[PDB]
Amino acid sequence: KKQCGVLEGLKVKSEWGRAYGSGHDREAFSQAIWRATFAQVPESRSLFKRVHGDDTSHPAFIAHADRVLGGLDIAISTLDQPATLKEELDHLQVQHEGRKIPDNYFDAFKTAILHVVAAQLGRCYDREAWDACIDHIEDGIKGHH
Amino acid sequence: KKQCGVLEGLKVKSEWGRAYGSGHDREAFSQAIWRATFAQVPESRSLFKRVHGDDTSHPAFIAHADRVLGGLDIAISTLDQPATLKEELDHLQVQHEGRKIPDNYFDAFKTAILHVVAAQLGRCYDREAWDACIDHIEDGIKGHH
Amino acid sequence: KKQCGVLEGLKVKSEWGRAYGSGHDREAFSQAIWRATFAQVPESRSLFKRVHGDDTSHPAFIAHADRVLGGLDIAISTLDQPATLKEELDHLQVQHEGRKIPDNYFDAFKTAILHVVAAQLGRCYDREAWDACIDHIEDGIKGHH
Amino acid sequence: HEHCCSEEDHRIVQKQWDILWRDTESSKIKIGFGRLLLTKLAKDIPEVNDLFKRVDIEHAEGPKFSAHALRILNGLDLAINLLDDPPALDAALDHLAHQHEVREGVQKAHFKKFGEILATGLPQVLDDYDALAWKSCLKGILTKISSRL
Amino acid sequence: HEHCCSEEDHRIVQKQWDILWRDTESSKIKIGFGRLLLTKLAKDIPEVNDLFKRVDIEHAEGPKFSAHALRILNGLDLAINLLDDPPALDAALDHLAHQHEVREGVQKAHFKKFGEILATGLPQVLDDYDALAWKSCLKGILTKISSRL
Amino acid sequence: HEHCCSEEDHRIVQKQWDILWRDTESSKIKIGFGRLLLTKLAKDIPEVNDLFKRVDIEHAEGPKFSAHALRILNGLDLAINLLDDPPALDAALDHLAHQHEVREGVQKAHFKKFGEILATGLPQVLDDYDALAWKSCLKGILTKISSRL
Amino acid sequence: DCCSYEDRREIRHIWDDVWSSSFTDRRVAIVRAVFDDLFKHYPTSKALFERVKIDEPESGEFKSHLVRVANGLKLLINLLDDTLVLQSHLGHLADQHIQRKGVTKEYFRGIGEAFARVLPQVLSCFNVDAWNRCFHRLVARIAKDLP
Amino acid sequence: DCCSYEDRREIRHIWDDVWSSSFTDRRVAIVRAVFDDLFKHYPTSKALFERVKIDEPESGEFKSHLVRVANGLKLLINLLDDTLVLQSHLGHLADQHIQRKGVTKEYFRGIGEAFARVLPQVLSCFNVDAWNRCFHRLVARIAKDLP
Amino acid sequence: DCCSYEDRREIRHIWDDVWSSSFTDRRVAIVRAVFDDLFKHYPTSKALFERVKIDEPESGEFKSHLVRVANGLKLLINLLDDTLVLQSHLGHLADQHIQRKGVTKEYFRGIGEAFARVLPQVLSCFNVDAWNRCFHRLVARIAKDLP
Amino acid sequence: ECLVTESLKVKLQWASAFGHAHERVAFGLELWRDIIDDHPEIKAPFSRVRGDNIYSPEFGAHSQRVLSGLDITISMLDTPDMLAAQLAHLKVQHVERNLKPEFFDIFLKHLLHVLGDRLGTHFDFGAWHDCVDQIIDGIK
Amino acid sequence: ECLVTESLKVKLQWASAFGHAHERVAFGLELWRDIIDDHPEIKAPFSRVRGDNIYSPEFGAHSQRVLSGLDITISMLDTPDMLAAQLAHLKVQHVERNLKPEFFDIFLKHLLHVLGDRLGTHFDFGAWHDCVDQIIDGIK
Amino acid sequence: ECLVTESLKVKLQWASAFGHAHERVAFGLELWRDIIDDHPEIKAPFSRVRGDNIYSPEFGAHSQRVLSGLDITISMLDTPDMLAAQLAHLKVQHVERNLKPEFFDIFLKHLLHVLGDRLGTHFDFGAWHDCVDQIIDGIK
Ligand code: HEM
Ligand code: HEM
Ligand code: HEM
Ligand code: HEM
Ligand code: HEM
Ligand code: HEM
Ligand code: HEM
Repeated sequence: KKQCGVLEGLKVKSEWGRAYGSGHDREAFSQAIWRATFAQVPESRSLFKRVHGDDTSHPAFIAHADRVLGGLDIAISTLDQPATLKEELDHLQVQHEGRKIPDNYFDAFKTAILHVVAAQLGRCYDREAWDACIDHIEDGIKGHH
Repeated sequence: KKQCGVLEGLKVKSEWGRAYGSGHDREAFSQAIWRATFAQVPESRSLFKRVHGDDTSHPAFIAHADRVLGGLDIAISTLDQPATLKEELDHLQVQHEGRKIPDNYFDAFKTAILHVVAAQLGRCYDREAWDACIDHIEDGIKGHH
Repeated sequence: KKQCGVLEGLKVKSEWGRAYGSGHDREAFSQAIWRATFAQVPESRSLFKRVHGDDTSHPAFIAHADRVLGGLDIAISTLDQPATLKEELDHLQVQHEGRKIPDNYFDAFKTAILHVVAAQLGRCYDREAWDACIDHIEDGIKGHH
Repeated sequence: HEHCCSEEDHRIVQKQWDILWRDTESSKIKIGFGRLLLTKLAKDIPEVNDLFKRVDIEHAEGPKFSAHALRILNGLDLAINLLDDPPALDAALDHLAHQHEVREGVQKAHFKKFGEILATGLPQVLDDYDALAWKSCLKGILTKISSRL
Repeated sequence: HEHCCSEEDHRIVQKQWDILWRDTESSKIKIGFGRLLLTKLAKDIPEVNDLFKRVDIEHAEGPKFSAHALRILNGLDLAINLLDDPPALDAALDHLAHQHEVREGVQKAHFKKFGEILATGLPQVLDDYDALAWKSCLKGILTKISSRL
Repeated sequence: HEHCCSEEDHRIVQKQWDILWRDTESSKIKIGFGRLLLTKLAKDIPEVNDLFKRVDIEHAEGPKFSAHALRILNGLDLAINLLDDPPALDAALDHLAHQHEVREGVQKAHFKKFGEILATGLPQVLDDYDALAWKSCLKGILTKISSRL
Repeated sequence: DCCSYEDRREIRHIWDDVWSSSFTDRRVAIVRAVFDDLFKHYPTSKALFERVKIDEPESGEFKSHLVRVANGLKLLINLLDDTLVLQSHLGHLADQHIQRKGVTKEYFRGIGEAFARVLPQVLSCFNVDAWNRCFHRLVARIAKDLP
Repeated sequence: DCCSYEDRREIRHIWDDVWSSSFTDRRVAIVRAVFDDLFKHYPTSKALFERVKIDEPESGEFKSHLVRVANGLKLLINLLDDTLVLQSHLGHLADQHIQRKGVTKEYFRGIGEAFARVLPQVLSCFNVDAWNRCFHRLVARIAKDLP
Repeated sequence: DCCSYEDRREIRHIWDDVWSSSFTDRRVAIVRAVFDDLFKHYPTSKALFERVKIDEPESGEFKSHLVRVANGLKLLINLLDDTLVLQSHLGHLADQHIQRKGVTKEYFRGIGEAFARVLPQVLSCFNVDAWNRCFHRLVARIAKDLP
Repeated sequence: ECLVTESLKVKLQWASAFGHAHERVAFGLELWRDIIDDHPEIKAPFSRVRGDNIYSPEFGAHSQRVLSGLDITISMLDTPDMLAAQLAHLKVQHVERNLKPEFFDIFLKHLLHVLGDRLGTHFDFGAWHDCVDQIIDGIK
Repeated sequence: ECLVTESLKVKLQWASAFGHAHERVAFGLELWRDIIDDHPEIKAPFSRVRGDNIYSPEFGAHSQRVLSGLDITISMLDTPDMLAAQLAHLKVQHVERNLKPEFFDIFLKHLLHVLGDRLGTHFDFGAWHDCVDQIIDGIK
Repeated sequence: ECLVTESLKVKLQWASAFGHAHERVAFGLELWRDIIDDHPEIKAPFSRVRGDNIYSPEFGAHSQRVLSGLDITISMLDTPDMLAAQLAHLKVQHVERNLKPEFFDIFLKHLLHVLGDRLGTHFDFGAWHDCVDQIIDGIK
């Protein structure tokens, strides 16, 4: 419905900055996203058994979740630097290829991100801009169209 | 009991300044004086029909009352400048000659001014100095002794 | 258990500084000590009839109590200056010789000082150091061993 | 609400104007300032001198012109002090409107000039002056007084 | 006379005086200052040197006169600290009066001189000094101590 | 060792670190700073250039190394942001420890140098820097990451 | 359609969010998008920028031109509370544009429309009305003698 | 009869009301009234003011003299909280009057009585007792060597 | 065993109580005691102080030396919150002691034990643990190249 | 040339910058310290009032006398008759001392600078400069 | 020589010291008052912008333009292509005026002084000096 | 000549003006900035302590060392035996450096100036001057 262009990349960057936060807020944010993902595709949980996915309060899972948002952070932050973004998205792709992650999952994840962010920011967020840019980030991780 | 001399004029100028106020306080002050006048000589009300004297909350009446206190403000402010005062007093006298205003009315007005001013300033006012100086001002509007 | 040497003299001076206070706190401090003395040796009270010892709130007794702490203050403040202290303690001894004050009383008074100071400073006080130093001061006032 | 001489606008104007009357010799200030304003007005539009013959502008320092200067200055004081009460302000400005209407020669162009003179002179006495707030508030007032011309 | 060393007067004095004991070597300050005050008194009224023979003013730096310097400074401290309790203060100043009465040679002139020396010296050590408050308070204190002379 | 990177220690570190992201072009800052640190690391220990062959350190300004500079900066940002949650922090640093364990050549000596470079560099960008708090916190983190080496 | 005190205060809040970093990237891209918008709605305006090298849109002389505009606007926003300074400076800016023949009232209308269309895309909760009201007042003065 | 700290504070509040405007009219008129009172009660004092032109009481030289007195008094009041400066300045004011042969303690008693009669007429809720205490203290020093 | 931010703050409170007065008596006597303790436990250290006259312990040159140490320590404590200035100064203090042959790591250990034995005698509610933690950290740097 | 609006401005701004009890004392000190810092010769004529110690009560008294004097002249800006007389009076009080006319220029320079600090960007330099200049000229 | 850390320090510190609306105006006035006080010749070239009255709205405008210009260059410290172009542009704007190159040294001297006041003991003098020196040289 | 009351005054006033942790740091920097500003030659002898950058941690340390030194001497004004020894010690530390004796006088002018700002009108200039002058003479 909208493309991840200059302006929408600029917007998402700002809004991420504001939603992402730090310390305890970041842990909570990290958790809220995964829980929303799991609520939508409880199937996906089995992929996270090695990282105590059964319990989203387990420290090993917090680390994993913060680690994920860490990757998302690099991607969003370089939306305006295509070459760097490409290099980061390839690194991530290499780390997700081999795993059996159907589009179904990335799709739920995206919905979680958008859901939790909209909560963080109240009115001040653009759903269509986010949707486009997360889609764009996810394409590079899947390697699929 | 006391004449509107240099010192009484000085005192009345200051006490007027403190009681006159501004904004909503000035409106309330303007109304307090006219209501006190009407309470004392209800007959006088009929004179103000063209300016909605029947309702002291009416905007046209406020404007009129602010206007009156504006005239009084000029008079008090120049008690120390007799030549200017006379010229203002003549201007006002021209605006009142023609109207059938008995002394009885200027008299109630004076009582009302003193009453509202006494309330506004509590202890810190001199009734004898005000009485004398309001008289002096009204003598110039009436044109009478 | 401890002698009033350099370090303990040092500590008592500071802690006395903190406990002594001024104005109304000082009056209260003075009364608290004398009440604590009287509570332990009610017999001693008769010594203070000239100074209204029957009523610790009497202005003449406040004066006496401040005067006492005035003398104690000099003694404590000069713990580190033995020649000056000796001079002060001799002056006090002369004012107390002839009065029938048994060791029993100096002893209760010392307990009182320590009790009130301890309350004044909560934990931040060294009882053994105070004990040694008040002892040393009282020895000079008694003239006795 | 509404952006022309808004709530905050007129509150800024009232606060800033009030500074002028911090001290008790306010007649002295009203006369000096008003004299300056009208004098400058007549300087720029010479026909104005005729309009003020009845008040002896010829002798600007005179008691006649002085009283008049107090009169206009209190008229402007009245408007400003009624800014937080739009309907009472309208009654007041309409009354002023009639008063100028019955004077032949007084025309809209004079009020546009007065506004400029007023805009220039005010910052010269007030060391705190929001030009935008005064401009819009002055415009509303000047337009209302001069509408019947 | 409720306006001599009034409530606020004595409150000012106590606050300004307190400042001298912010630090813990108060004895040092008391001795230096008291020693200075009496030394100056002896200078201006030579007969005073005899009055302080028992306390060895001859060796102002010695332990004898040091202890005395403290005794007097604590006397003045006592009075100041009791200013907020007039009847207790009176008891204390009466006691001081008796103490000076039994001393031969001590006279009211000495107390007038001391008050001057004191009014001069206090501002040299306190950088916050209400001369008026101190003057009225010191006078009351000095007069009561010398009434029995 | 409850006094090594204590509660207030890590709170100081988090507050001071946070100032670096007061603005939105954090990636620009992350890349600049990260690139500087590793560039300096390779300068001091030349064998490090080989270790970063895969991320194209050869072209430090290139998109390859830029991404990597971000990855490390966020790695350090992850640890800092978890200082207030020790068990989560340990899980996080343990994970990093494995990631370096599986790299041939990387040794404890490298992490010691990096600590130094980092200690010198941080105050060059942060105008508010508690050297003691950063030192203890950075040691804890650097040590946990390099234990499997 | 007057620029109220509330609008000015609103614009200050808005402005903190568009004008972040003390790096140029963000303020280059937003103004570039504003100009792309202008050139789409008034293509002949694009010829006014050959001296600053639009032909080389990543040249640095053009990027710095974009920043000069960005900072000129930042200047105006930060003067919205010093109205006499603002008045004076606005004339200065007017004179700079009068000395470039070809700059018209129409093109300044267009940059207003460009900002109105672009700013809402860079930040949410943007009060476009308060922004337009003040931007129009600023532009009215800058373009007084332009056409 | 000492000038207390409360009294000095009381006099400050009083003084804000007499000494308003940065115009001379009010302070010309109050001081003129004070002197009229002095001259009415101590007529021989009037002869001391010929150099400042009492003979032409609207002259400007005499009006400026009245302001100098007004401001001298304003200076004293505004020193009521800087007692050492006050003490020093008081001697200066003393010397200025000692160099005027003819000025007596009696006349300073009279000006005191004049202020006590006049001030209560220019302002209400005036604490004349507090005023007198402090004004006597001031005058005591000014007129120490005058008689 | 690291000098935490809490320790450093804790020491700031403590320090107000040992380092009172702007006279030297208290700070001569405490440091004197610290050294007496040092000489009791490491008597060969006493020979390092002949130049500042330990032989005349009431001499003034010796007392001023005691004050120099006191103020040196006072400097360190007042730097516990400016860590970069601290880091730098610590090096300076190190160089002053390196340039005195005979000063060893052992003696600095000994002054540490001296302070921990003595300080609790001059003030109560002293947190010796926090003190030692920070004092060791300071001494570690000063004595880095000493032995 | 101080017209009506400027004298009014100066009167108003002076009312704020001057202040009251102790605020006047601090203003005066800051002023003279600046002046004497920039031109130490100016201490010489202040010999009778402890110009060597501007923190003394003697000099504080002098300082206050000066500001009170400035106050009189500022408040007379609108009454030429009174202003002429007052300026003549102040001149008598300055004429027999070896004061270089430029001393007053330095005074004005520093008065404006200290006033600038107190009033900030609102300080009507133009009005002040015109207005006080005339005062300085009458005493100079 | 402004490395990456120094340019970043300057960027961060500028953000604080510069401030926003009226904060900037006060900063600019303080800066130019300091400069012009020290070197009154610097008023001459400011003939068109009322350099004789720094409190006037005309000079305030000029002053704001300058700070905004400084802001542009500081934000460009990390983009040499842009910095070069901008410094050239700024130079064009000063080249035809009788400006001694030392004027810019004085400007710098005072900029670092006022910045030191605003930022305190945290002021990265070394970083600023390096970094802005380059900017000054490009316009000089 | 510093008598008992003046030394006591200086101690008390020093206690306030000096301050504690970072309050000292800002004081010292403000002082040296004023001094080196007035007299750039003074940087030369400060070569080892980065006198060229007074905001560096090296100079910050030197500055703290100085104020701590001033603090020893002030606390010793009443103990002549100790003062004599300490001033001798300080002289030793200054004597083999090309320090014009008037450098110390500049130091005093500026110490008094900055202390003046801190303590205000309560500043006992007379006492400070007498008192510190003595400390300076012992080092000079
Ligand atoms: C937009 C999105 C995503 C980003 C940026 C992302 C990023 C990451 C990052 C940075 C890691 C850690 C790499 C490492 O250090 O080992 C990670 C691990 C992983 N991710 Fe993702 N991811 C994303 C979406 C998903 C989705 C949708 C799934 C499937 C539900 C998924 C499944 C995993 C799994 C299973 C691991 C490994 C956990 C383990 O270590 O046991 N990721 N991802
Ligand atoms: C001390 C007193 C008084 C002052 C200063 C005063 C002043 C004024 C002023 C300034 C106006 C407005 C002139 C205009 O702009 O049209 C006015 C109008 C008027 N006054 Fe008075 N006045 C005073 C007493 C009275 C009294 C006692 C009465 C009778 C009770 C009265 C009856 C009127 C009437 C009827 C109008 C005209 C109302 C209208 O416009 O319809 N005034 N007066
Ligand atoms: C350690 C402590 C003591 C100190 C420092 C001390 C000090 C003093 C001082 C300064 C006076 C006033 C001398 C004067 O100015 O006339 C005084 C009086 C006196 N003291 Fe003590 N004293 C101490 C212990 C005691 C004890 C233990 C007693 C017996 C319970 C006692 C009984 C008296 C009596 C009876 C007077 C005379 C009261 C009067 O004036 O009638 N003192 N003492
Ligand atoms: C903001 C503006 C103004 C206000 C508030 C104002 C107010 C007044 C007031 C209160 C009066 C006296 C009414 C009365 O009591 O009889 C007056 C009279 C008059 N005004 Fe205005 N006025 C304003 C602007 C002007 C302007 C711009 C002109 C110039 C054409 C003007 C021309 C007159 C004239 C000619 C008179 C009659 C003078 C006379 O008494 O002969 N006014 N005005
Ligand atoms: C503000 C005033 C003064 C206070 C508070 C004061 C207080 C004292 C005190 C507390 C003592 C010791 C009493 C004792 O315990 O035996 C004392 C002793 C004495 N005072 Fe004062 N005094 C003051 C002024 C003077 C003055 C002006 C003189 C001058 C003649 C003076 C002459 C003496 C003498 C001669 C002694 C006896 C010294 C001795 O031989 O021990 N005092 N004073
Ligand atoms: C404070 C410390 C450090 C942190 C937080 C850190 C973090 C990281 C992270 C997050 C990665 C990428 C892991 C991935 O593949 O997703 C990484 C890779 C790496 N790190 Fe570190 N690191 C740190 C210090 C060092 C040091 C001192 C060395 C020097 C030997 C080092 C050598 C490497 C190497 C060689 C790689 C692999 C590069 C590649 O992709 O080929 N790291 N580090
Ligand atoms: C809201 C508006 C605008 C602002 C704040 C603005 C600001 C600026 C600034 C600060 C400069 C640089 C002046 C210099 O230092 O040389 C500039 C130059 C210029 N502007 Fe604008 N401008 C605005 C709108 C426009 C519009 C609508 C046009 C017409 C399309 C325009 C055309 C130009 C041109 C042609 C130049 C000169 C380019 C060159 O040759 O260097 N500007 N503008």
